[PDB]
Amino acid sequence: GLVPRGSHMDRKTEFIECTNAFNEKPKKGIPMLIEKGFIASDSDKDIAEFLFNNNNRMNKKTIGLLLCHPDKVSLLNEYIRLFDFSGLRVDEAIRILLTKFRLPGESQQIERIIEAFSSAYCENQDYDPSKISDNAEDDISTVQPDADSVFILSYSIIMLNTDLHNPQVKEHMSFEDYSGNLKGCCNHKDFPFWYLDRVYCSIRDKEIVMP
Repeated sequence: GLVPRGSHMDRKTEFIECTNAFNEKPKKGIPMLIEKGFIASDSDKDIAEFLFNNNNRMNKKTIGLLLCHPDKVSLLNEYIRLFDFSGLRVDEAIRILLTKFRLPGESQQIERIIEAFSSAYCENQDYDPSKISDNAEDDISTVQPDADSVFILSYSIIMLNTDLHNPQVKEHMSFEDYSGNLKGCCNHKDFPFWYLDRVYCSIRDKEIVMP
């Protein structure tokens, strides 16, 4: 009578009730989503897949806080994999990452997220060591930072994004300073000029944002 439904009113209503419970308390929301059949089971794989696919339907801040919880490393690791970071520079991968959830604010929380991201990022690449070069401009397969190196670069990228787009900054960080501070950070050696240059110019020309 009231709604055609096929506008799927009943499904939407329970989804809204379930997601509200999740945004409030994942500890309560997840089991409700499972009970209602929106999540297949209580496995990290099923929960991770649901979170990953419904990033624009639930509170991204809550999602981020759930993922960075010390005892949720298993979930975080299942979740981080769903991403395809293959053939992308670290900054391009970060942009993709931050479209699914919002980074938490505390030190140890950010660290847990970036650690998972860095390991996943490296796992997604085909690091053929014979290809390593400091001058194969624009050839992504020739720069192979290990997890610790990606972790450091990731922090530098978030840092740079803030500096270059902060109107309060008198003199935005120059490429020389951005790259200089990164010396010895690519497997204890330097990142190739072109890699940091493309990173720097990309961040400069398009702020990483939202969620």
